[PDB]
Amino acid sequence: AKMRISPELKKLIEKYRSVKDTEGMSPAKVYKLVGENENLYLKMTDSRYKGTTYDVEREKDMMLWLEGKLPVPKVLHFERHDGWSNLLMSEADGVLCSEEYEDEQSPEKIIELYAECIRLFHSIDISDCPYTNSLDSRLAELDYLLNNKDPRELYDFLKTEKPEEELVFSHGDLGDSNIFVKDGKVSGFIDLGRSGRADKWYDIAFCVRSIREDIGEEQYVELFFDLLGIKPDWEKIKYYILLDELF
Amino acid sequence: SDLGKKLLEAARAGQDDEVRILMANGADVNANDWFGITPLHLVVNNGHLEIIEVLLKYAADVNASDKSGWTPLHLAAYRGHLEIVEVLLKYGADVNAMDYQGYTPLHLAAEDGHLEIVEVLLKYGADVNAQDKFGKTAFDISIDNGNEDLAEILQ
Ligand SMILES: Nc1ncnc2c1ncn2[C@@H]1O[C@H](COP(=O)(O)OP(=O)(O)O)[C@@H](O)[C@H]1O
Ligand SMILES: [Mg+2]
Ligand SMILES: [Mg+2]
Repeated sequence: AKMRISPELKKLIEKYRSVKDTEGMSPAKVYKLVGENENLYLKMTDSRYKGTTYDVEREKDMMLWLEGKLPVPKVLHFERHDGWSNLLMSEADGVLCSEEYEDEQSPEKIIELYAECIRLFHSIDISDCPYTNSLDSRLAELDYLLNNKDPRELYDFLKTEKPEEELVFSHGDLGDSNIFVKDGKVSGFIDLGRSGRADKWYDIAFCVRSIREDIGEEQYVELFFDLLGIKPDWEKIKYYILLDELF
Repeated sequence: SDLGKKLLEAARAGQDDEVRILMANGADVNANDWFGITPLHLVVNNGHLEIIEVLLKYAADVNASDKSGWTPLHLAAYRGHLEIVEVLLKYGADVNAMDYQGYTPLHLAAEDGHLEIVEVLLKYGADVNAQDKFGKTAFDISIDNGNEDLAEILQ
């Protein structure tokens, strides 16, 4: 009797065929809405995620702030309905990298796409960026996500020295599942809830990790930094991996 | 960026001076964002003896349990800093506090084999009969170590 979508939004998407995303791994429910002339996407998160980097409302705000700055989907409609946050958006331009490229067996292109991402992020002025990510915000949120185990590794991590931060625009989940490409260039970024101001070594560390477990050769990592035009700080990179490895 | 968050970070980072400044400016001595971890847990984590007594002086709860049931005393035993376990015991630390696997600090020191901490826990009345949740007492962790040291201080 009670719907998780407003009657008004249901009306609006009536003529699209809903196809739930069976890939995706976050707490969000994602549906492709297949239409006659185009496809939309509906992404929804439940109430307990309110105020987190998993709330689609944050995603929605970041998508709106990034317009003109990064290629992202358009926001078509957002609502809260009974504790749920619902975002209807346009389909990203291009082809999700991970599908049609990581299997094209050309590992230098992956590295370069990532370098190109980092470059794009570094050029964005974050003076009025609506969100900021810190060690504290990251920890708090982890606390909450676990509101309802072995502590040794947490305390080992917390004893570790935190590198001083240099804030840039940060994707926060930089990975080919969220990056779209088209005729060479980056054409789209999705999954933006964790995005905002953060230390530059956050995204770079993700890139190093992903190069390491999905390509598996140090010279590729060394190429990555040649592409970036900076030297690695392995201490900083190690730090943010550890952080993200607290499960 | 409030005083609580700044105090947790200064405690976490081991910056004793900043801990003292923040406390003087009104910071909550039992602040805990994330996991029930207080400044006292954090300063114990780091082995920072002097600042521990400043926080007790500011009325820090020596038996505050985090979200794994680990008290500062559990942590001091894990880290194996004799100086720190001694001071926490002096200030009313619960020697038979149990975590969520059912360990007490004696259980944690027996795992790590920190011997002259096990003495101290025992004199402060650390019941050795203590069984963890899956049964296996501190005796059953002498054998994991193959120790004619820990067992041979256990009659
Ligand atoms: N706007 C979009 N355009 C095209 N595909 C999308 C769009 N939004 C989501 N998808 C598809 O759904 C998948 C998961 O959605 P995503 O936003 O990344 O959720 P999650 O936070 O769980 O990773 C994507 O990897 C992609 O395949
Ligand atoms: Mg996500
Ligand atoms: Mg994603």
